[PDB]
Amino acid sequence: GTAAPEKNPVDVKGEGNETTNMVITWKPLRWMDWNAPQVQYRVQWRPQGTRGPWQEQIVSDPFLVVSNTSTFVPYEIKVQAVNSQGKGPEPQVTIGYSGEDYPQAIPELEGIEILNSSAVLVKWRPVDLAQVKGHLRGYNVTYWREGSIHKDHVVVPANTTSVILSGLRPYSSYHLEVQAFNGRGSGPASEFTFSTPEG
Ligand SMILES: *[C@@H]1O[C@H](CO)[C@@H](O[C@@H]2O[C@H](CO)[C@@H](O)[C@H](O)[C@H]2NC(C)=O)[C@H](O)[C@H]1NC(C)=O
Ligand SMILES: *[C@@H]1O[C@H](CO)[C@@H](O)[C@H](O)[C@H]1NC(C)=O
Ligand SMILES: *[C@@H]1O[C@H](CO)[C@@H](O)[C@H](O)[C@H]1NC(C)=O
Ligand SMILES: *[C@@H]1O[C@H](CO)[C@@H](O)[C@H](O)[C@H]1NC(C)=O
Ligand SMILES: *[C@@H]1O[C@H](CO)[C@@H](O)[C@H](O)[C@H]1NC(C)=O
Repeated sequence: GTAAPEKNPVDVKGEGNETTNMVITWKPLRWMDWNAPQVQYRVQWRPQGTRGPWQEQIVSDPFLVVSNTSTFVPYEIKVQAVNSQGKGPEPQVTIGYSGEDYPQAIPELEGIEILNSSAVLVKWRPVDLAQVKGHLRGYNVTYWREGSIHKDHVVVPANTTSVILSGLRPYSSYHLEVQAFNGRGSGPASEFTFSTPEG
């Protein structure tokens, strides 16, 4: 009656919570697919694209911690179900990542356009993703009035590289910071100044 497992697990994912690890997880197979009273998981992984053979470990838990990784690098991951009668299908491959670090990227100014005495348009260049040290989640635009300390800020998505700042006091000097952020946190701030005209 017993046979090899019917299917391999779904929802394979690799994500670090430290720069030196990657946690591989998956949905345990439903018992009807074990074809056996126990099932284990053959986990294979390697840094993406290396001729070196796959690292491999068999576990019964639906997760595996890969340690001693470089910071935010891609890994190829295969998870095959196995039991005493044999192995599931040849598995599909998922890309996972070791853990994120703070970005090193610092946004560069494209321009600050003065719109009115109460509004400006801030434009920056898209950061280089290789310096994000993680998945780019957005930008944070911090600004405050010096005069002419309450600090305001505007969070935009990762796809967005300008923002209008409204409700500014007229004839005032403002400081402005722009930071990229990933899942770990924000990078260093590029630091700018602008003045609103009279009103
Ligand atoms: C945008 O910048 C603000 C500060 O201008 C950041 O605010 C901090 O958020 C953390 C949560 O991760 C809090 O623990 C701190 O107390 C906050 N500090 C201040 C001074 O507000 C905020 O993290 C940034 N937003 C994003 C999405 O990175
Ligand atoms: C990271 O995830 C692993 C696996 O779940 C866990 O053992 C470890 O405690 C986690 N570390 C932190 C700092 O949350
Ligand atoms: C960390 O990874 C390196 C990768 O080159 C490997 O050679 C070594 O086994 C690991 N070192 C430690 C101290 O865990
Ligand atoms: C200032 O410019 C902003 C941004 O375009 C706009 O929403 C607002 O209506 C303008 N204010 C005035 C008084 O024209
Ligand atoms: C990126 O661009 C468009 C317009 O802002 C938006 O519909 C899309 O959802 C954005 N992405 C995210 C993750 O918000």
